[PDB]
Amino acid sequence: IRVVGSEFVQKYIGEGARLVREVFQLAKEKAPSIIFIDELDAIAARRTNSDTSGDREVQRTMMQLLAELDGFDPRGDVKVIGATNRIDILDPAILRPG
Amino acid sequence: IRVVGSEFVQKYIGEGARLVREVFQLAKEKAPSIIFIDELDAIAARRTN
Amino acid sequence: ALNQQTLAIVNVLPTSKDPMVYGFEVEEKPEVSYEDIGGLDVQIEEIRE
Repeated sequence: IRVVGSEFVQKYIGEGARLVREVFQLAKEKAPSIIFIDELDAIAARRTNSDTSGDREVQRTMMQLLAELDGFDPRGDVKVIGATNRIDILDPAILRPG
Repeated sequence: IRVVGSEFVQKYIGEGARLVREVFQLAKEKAPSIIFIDELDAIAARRTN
Repeated sequence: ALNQQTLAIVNVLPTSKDPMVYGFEVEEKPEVSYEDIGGLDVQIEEIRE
């Protein structure tokens, strides 16, 4: 699974939700898989609450992301792999052990 | 309710306090409530004058 | 729930029944126990106090 997290958030706010829920559903059926998500630097740091166009979109898409990732893997079925350029600039959210 | 101590302080500041305010509210609404607040040495430091 | 032609509340949907929460992680009733680290038995008794 190849998708970029720059595409996760998209123009005019609340575009959108479907990409976040589809990636994980899609994975569960294609399993064994092997979802790569893929670089997170502005989509899974922290937010202001809120400057409202930026901040809301980014917060929403994070909440939707974390719930799904938590729920299909206590055990393997779909293994999750990923990558990041820097874990310095990103704030705890996915750096939580859940 | 979890506060990670790494989200504490910037180099000019205000969000660090804001999330303290936030969890304080979440705690009152959901009484009784326990706020685990790790890690108390990045928000506390010596007294000076 | 409203009727949109007249803009009036006709019927009322349940209170809550909406996921997603602010100030995560938020966990009502963990099932994680105090036995998960043993041999620090007298320290569980003190935080209980």
